[PDB]
Parts: sequence; structure tokens; C-alpha cells
Amino acid sequence: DILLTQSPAILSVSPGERVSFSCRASQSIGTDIHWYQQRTNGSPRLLIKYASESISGIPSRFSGSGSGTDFTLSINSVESEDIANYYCQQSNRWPFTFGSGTKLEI
Amino acid sequence: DILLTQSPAILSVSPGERVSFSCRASQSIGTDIHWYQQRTNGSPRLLIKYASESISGIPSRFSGSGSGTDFTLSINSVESEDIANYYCQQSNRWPFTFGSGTKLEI
Amino acid sequence: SALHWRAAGAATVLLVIVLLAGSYLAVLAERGAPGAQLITYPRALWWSVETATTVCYGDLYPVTLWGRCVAVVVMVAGITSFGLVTAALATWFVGREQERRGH
Amino acid sequence: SALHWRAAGAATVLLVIVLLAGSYLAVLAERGAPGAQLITYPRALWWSVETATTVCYGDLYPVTLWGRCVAVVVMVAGITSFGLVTAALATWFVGREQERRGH
Amino acid sequence: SALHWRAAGAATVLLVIVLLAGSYLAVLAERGAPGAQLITYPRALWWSVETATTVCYGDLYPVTLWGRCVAVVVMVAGITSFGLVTAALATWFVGREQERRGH
Amino acid sequence: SALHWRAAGAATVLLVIVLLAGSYLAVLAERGAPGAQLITYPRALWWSVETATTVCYGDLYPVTLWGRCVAVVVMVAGITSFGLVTAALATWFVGREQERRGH
Ligand SMILES: CCCCCCCCCCCCCC(=O)O[C@@H](CO)COC(=O)CCCCCCCC
Ligand SMILES: CCCCCCCCCCCCCC(=O)O[C@@H](CO)COC(=O)CCCCCCCC
Ligand SMILES: CCCCCCCCCCCCCC(=O)O[C@@H](CO)COC(=O)CCCCCCCC
Ligand SMILES: CCCCCCCCCCCCCC(=O)O[C@@H](CO)COC(=O)CCCCCCCC
Ligand SMILES: CCCCCCCCCO
Ligand SMILES: CCCCCCCCCO
Ligand SMILES: CCCCCCCCCO
Ligand SMILES: CCCCCCCCCO
Ligand SMILES: [K+]
Ligand SMILES: [K+]
Ligand SMILES: [K+]
Ligand SMILES: [K+]
Repeated sequence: DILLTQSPAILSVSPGERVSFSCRASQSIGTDIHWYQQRTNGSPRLLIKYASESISGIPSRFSGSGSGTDFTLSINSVESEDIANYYCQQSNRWPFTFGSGTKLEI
Repeated sequence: DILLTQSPAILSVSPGERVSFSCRASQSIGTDIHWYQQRTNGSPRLLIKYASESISGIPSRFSGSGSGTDFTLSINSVESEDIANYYCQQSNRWPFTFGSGTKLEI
Repeated sequence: SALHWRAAGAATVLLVIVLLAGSYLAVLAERGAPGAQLITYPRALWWSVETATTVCYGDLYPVTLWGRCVAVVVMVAGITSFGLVTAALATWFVGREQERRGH
Repeated sequence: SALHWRAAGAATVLLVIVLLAGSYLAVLAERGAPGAQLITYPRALWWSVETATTVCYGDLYPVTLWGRCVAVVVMVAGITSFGLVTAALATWFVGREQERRGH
Repeated sequence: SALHWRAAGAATVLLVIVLLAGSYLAVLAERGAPGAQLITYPRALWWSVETATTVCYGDLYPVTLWGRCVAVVVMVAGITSFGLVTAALATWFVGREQERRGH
Repeated sequence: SALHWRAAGAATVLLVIVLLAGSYLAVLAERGAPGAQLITYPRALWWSVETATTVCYGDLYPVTLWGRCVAVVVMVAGITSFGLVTAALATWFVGREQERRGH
């Protein structure tokens, strides 16, 4: 079963900065990585599918990149509403698994 | 995306010596490595294609070798005009990527 | 009206149906199984095409008993449908050559 | 009574026999060999099916001389049996078309 | 003049065209895609040959929707062209045997 | 005397020759090349068999231009030889069925 490592577990940035979350898979999984955002008391929300593809209604400052084992979710110019926990999820092999999450602090 | 590690970042040799630059790929890429030389204020210049194949007009003291993840650019009897930055570049997988470069000092 | 052409057309539509059903059933069969990769429908249709043509890259394949049985159905349907097309081409050529020599 | 259909049926039963014997003999041939993966009978039957159809995923294959010779027998039996089915389909189509045009 | 031979020749030239166009279009389709390996034209022509013959080593394959659709066109063109050659060989043999027995 | 059977036999002997020559020439072509695996004659004959049958496991394959051109010759010879056997089987069935119905 594929371990997804999200490190560091907390990222601290200043408003307007570009930030990058890391997700490393324990084996090669092509681009079958998906990213979710979960705010305090909220349900998870899909941000990026298949490592880099946009979702309708997600602000354009969100992007994703990587393939194989190394994946990055990036935010251009962080702002306050981006304060949340961020999870990656793989669908390359059964069962689907989740990363342990990165908290964004401003 | 394939990381190409060029270490050491600076190589110091005496004239007439044989020198070897290292390029290590983060995954196996056959012989799809190409080497470029960039002198101060100059544009990059292809030296070696597909890990070992000669380019017309390049002095014969330049050679290349390796396959898989480990690649070497060699110069027989270094001379002054060889003072430059040297980059490797992979074309095995999209996107093409560059190594970070090795400077040659005499 | 000619039998060979209608059988070719039938085999084509049957093959499309088998590719779609094989995609659905391969996902159904493989999601139980740790390590299985044949578990989302878009790539399962791709896998079913490569299985039906025998153009098999090795990027995907079933690991369960029932996924492999689905695979066998797709293989035989593909090989049989293309063999049927070959046989119809031969029947057409044989008829046209009987005409060209006036028989 | 028609030769092509009886030969097709014979080839089918012969192919089933070859798949079973090839599974048994591939395991027999490969267990001597360090690194060999074609060494338990359920997956060896799966391997024999993919070899007989030429739908070859790359998940299993023989590494010994005798396992590869077994493989060659399974390949030729598979290709020949499916080619025979094609040939019988063509004979059926050719006969039916001779009838449809009244010859 | 014989239909089967002219169709075989046509299929050969069409297949060459499909291999070249498939090489070009596979590169065009795959360079958008992180991890894709089917992205330079010399090896893409090699890939198109292995796809057209179903002799598919697993060294290269498309990962995008449009590269896979290109792949399907190359598969069907290859299988159809070789099946057409088979059908023409059968028509030639059938005619020669009708002659050898004086019909 | 029948053309189809003699052509089948010819194709068989030609295929054996092509497998042996392809083994020799594939080794000759690939030993120049760093990373190449198709470089000793016993496994090169195995590779040539899998290429000729299109039963292609992915354990070996050429990486050079000339090894790939050798590969293409082996592919076409294999596919053509087996297609020729199919065509001869069809000619035999067609003749026997013409007899069984008294024509
Ligand atoms: C009832 C169960 C469903 C059974 C059939 C499912 C069909 C799935 C739709 C296929 C298109 C997916 C849309 C998409 O953007 O797919 C891309 C994902 O981003 C990649 O597509 C793919 O990579 C695979 C598509 C290969 C198609 C082969 C052509 C067959 C003649
Ligand atoms: C005399 C030597 C024996 C030769 C034949 C051996 C036959 C073995 C029985 C096959 C079923 C195994 C039962 C089982 O639960 O298998 C699963 C194991 O948990 C996985 O099955 C498998 O993964 C492989 C089965 C693939 C079958 C292909 C269909 C062929 C038309
Ligand atoms: C319009 C888009 C172009 C579409 C077709 C492109 C054709 C590319 C030229 C092919 C030769 C490359 C020259 C060279 O030195 O190639 C070597 C690279 O060093 C390795 O060759 C190769 O490894 C692949 C060649 C395989 C050829 C298969 C034979 C097909 C009947
Ligand atoms: C002129 C150049 C030579 C061209 C042909 C070379 C033929 C080589 C002899 C093959 C037997 C090797 C003896 C041996 O013990 O091989 C084993 C090595 O320990 C493994 O065998 C092997 O693994 C490969 C043999 C596969 C044979 C496929 C059958 C083809 C109908
Ligand atoms: C024709 C093959 C039947 C498909 C079986 C579905 C898989 C059930 C797994 O429990
Ligand atoms: C027809 C192939 C014969 C099978 C040989 C069995 C393997 C014996 C290995 O010592
Ligand atoms: C016949 C297949 C059409 C090829 C499509 C080219 C790829 C476009 C990707 O945006
Ligand atoms: C028919 C293919 C010719 C084989 C060429 C031999 C390889 C020479 C490599 O320099
Ligand atoms: K095949
Ligand atoms: K294959
Ligand atoms: K493989
Ligand atoms: K075939």
C-alpha cells in the first residue's frame, strides 16, 4: 500500500508569498495524485486532480506539478482564506491512500 | 520530473590533466543525456549528444560515457579554452530538464 | 445481404460492447486486490483495447482470478473479430477473382 | 461433417490440452532457476493463456531453456489454432457466398 | 489488375503513411504530459512499428487520451493491413488450386 | 505439388533462417550500445522467437537503429509466415468443402 509522505507538516509564509507543499509517494504512481483542502470544521474540497489539472471554481493561484514519486501543490500569493490543512491522495493502486497533511500558517 | 545532479559544482585541475564531470539522474534514462558548454557571457554549445556521440566541430579531447543513471563527460588534457560551465540535459521523459552545472577551473 | 459483411459488422458492434463491459467488469473485479492497477474506468478501456488487439504494452494488467477471466473473454472476442474481418476480406477477394476470370 | 468445423473443434480441445500441459511443464522447468517467477500453477495457466493468444503483458515469462521451449510450443499451438478458426470462417463465408449467387 | 494484390499494395502504402503520421501525432499528443516517454520522433516511429505489428515490447507507450487514440488508429491499420495480406495470399492459393485440378 | 503447402513449407524454412540470422545480427548490432541487453546469442534467439510470433514479453528488446531494423525484418517474416500458413489452411478447407458438396 502506497505511503504518501507530506513533509513538512506545517508551512509558515507571509501574505503574497508563493508557497509549495510536498507529497512523496513510496513508489512511482505516474500523475495519479489529487489534492484536497480542508478548512477548520469543513469538509475536504478537491483542488487539483491528476497532479496538475484545474478544477472549476478553484482560484487560479492554485497549481500542481510533478510526476512519478514527487509532487508539489503551489499557491501563488498566499492569502488568508488559504489557511487550511492540505492532503494528497493517490489513485494509482488499490487501496486509495491519503497523505498525512500539511497545515498552512500565515 | 527527472532531477539531474551535477556534483561537484566546481572542478579544479592542472593543464594537460584528464578531467571528468559527473551527472546523476534520479531515475534510469538510458543514454538520453546531452552535454553543453557555456563560457562566460556566451550561449550554451552542444558538446556530446546521447551520452557518448560526437558533434561536428567539437575537439576530439571531449568524450562522454555512461548509461542508466550515471553519466560522465571527460576531457583529455584540459586546456585554457575549456574553462566554462558544463551542463547535462535529459530528453528521456517530459519535461526536458537540466543539471545545475559544473564549473571548470584550471 | 452478403453473410461475410454482415458478420463483420456484427463482430464490430459486439467487440465494442465487449470492450465496454470488460472495462466495467475489470474494474469491478480488481478493486478488491492490494496492488491492483486496473481500477479506474478510463485506463481500463485502454487496457481492454490493448487486450483485444493483442497490442499489449505491459502498462496495465489484471491480477485477480475474475479480472483474468474477463481478460480471456476480451482476448478471444478481439482475436475472433479481427479473424472474422480477415475471413470476409478473403471471401470478397475470392469472389472478385472468380468474376475477373469469368466464372 | 464439414472438415473445417471439425478441425476448428479439434484445435480448440488440443489448445486446452496444451495450455494445461504447458502450465504443468513450465512450472516443472522453471523451479530449478533462481529468480524465476513462473513457478506456481494458477499463474502459470494465466501465463499460458497470454502466450497462446500473443496477448502478452510482461507480468510472467520463462527464464530457462526448457521453459522457453515449452513457451514456443504454446505460442505455435495458439497461433495455429486461431489461424485455423480464421480459415474455417473463411471457408464458411466462401461457401455461403457461392450459394447466395447460385453456383 | 487482380483486386487482392492491388489492395495489398494499397494497404502497404497506407500503413507506411499511418506509421509516419502516428509518429508525428504521438509526439504532438504526448509532450504535454509529465512522465511521458513517447516524445521524440525516432523512437516514436519504432513505437508505431511495434504497435502496427502487435509486437509490443513495453519499452514505449502513450499515456495521454490523444496519444492512446493515435495508438488505436495505428493498431487497427496494422492488423487490417496484415489481415489483408493474408486474405490476398489465400485468394492466390485458392485460384492456383482451382487451376491445378482443372476447374 | 499443391502451391499452398509448398509455400507454407518454404515459409517455415525461411523463418528458421530469419530467426538464426536475426539472432546473429541483433547481437552484432546491439553490442556497441551502453545498457543494451540483447547481446548474447542464446537469449537473442529467444528474443527472435518472441518477435516472430508477436508473443513479446518485454524481457529483451533492441535499443539501436540497426537492431530495431533487424527486429522489423523478423516481425514481418514471422507475421507473413504465419499468415501464409493460415491461407494454406483456408485453401485446403475450401477445396475439401468443394468436394464434400460434389463440385
Ligand atoms: C460503465 C463503465 C465505463 C466503461 C467505459 C468507460 C469509458 C471512459 C471514458 C474514456 C475517455 C475518458 C475521458 C478522459 O479525459 O480521460 C482522461 C483522464 O484524465 C485519460 O483518458 C485515458 O487515458 C484513456 C482513454 C483511452 C480511450 C481508448 C479508445 C477506445 C476506442
Ligand atoms: C496439473 C498442473 C495444473 C495445470 C492447471 C492448473 C489450474 C489452476 C487452477 C486455476 C484457478 C485457481 C483457483 C484460484 O483461486 O487461484 C487464485 C489463487 O488465489 C488466483 O488464480 C489466478 O490468478 C490465475 C487463474 C487464471 C485462469 C485463466 C483462465 C484460463 C481459461
Ligand atoms: C514528421 C515527424 C517524423 C516522423 C518519422 C520520423 C523518422 C525519424 C528517422 C528514423 C531514423 C533516425 C536516425 C537515427 O540515427 O536515429 C537514432 C538516434 O540516434 C536512433 O534511431 C532509432 O532508434 C529508431 C529508428 C527505428 C526505425 C524503425 C524502421 C521503420 C520501418
Ligand atoms: C550464429 C549465431 C548463433 C545464432 C543462434 C544461436 C543459438 C544458441 C543455442 C540455443 C541453446 C543454448 C544452449 C543453452 O544451454 O542455453 C542456456 C544458457 O545457459 C539458456 O538458453 C536460453 O535461455 C535460450 C534458448 C531459447 C531457445 C528457443 C527455441 C527456438 C526454436
Ligand atoms: C465474465 C466474467 C464475470 C465477471 C465477474 C465480476 C467480478 C466479481 C468479483 O467478485
Ligand atoms: C516439450 C517440452 C519438454 C518439457 C521439459 C520439462 C523440463 C525438464 C527440466 O529439467
Ligand atoms: C487521429 C488522432 C488525432 C491526433 C490529435 C493530436 C493531439 C492533440 C493534443 O492536444
Ligand atoms: C538487415 C539488417 C542489417 C544488419 C546490420 C548489422 C549491424 C551493423 C551495426 O553497425
Ligand atoms: K501480439
Ligand atoms: K507485449
Ligand atoms: K514490461
Ligand atoms: K493474427
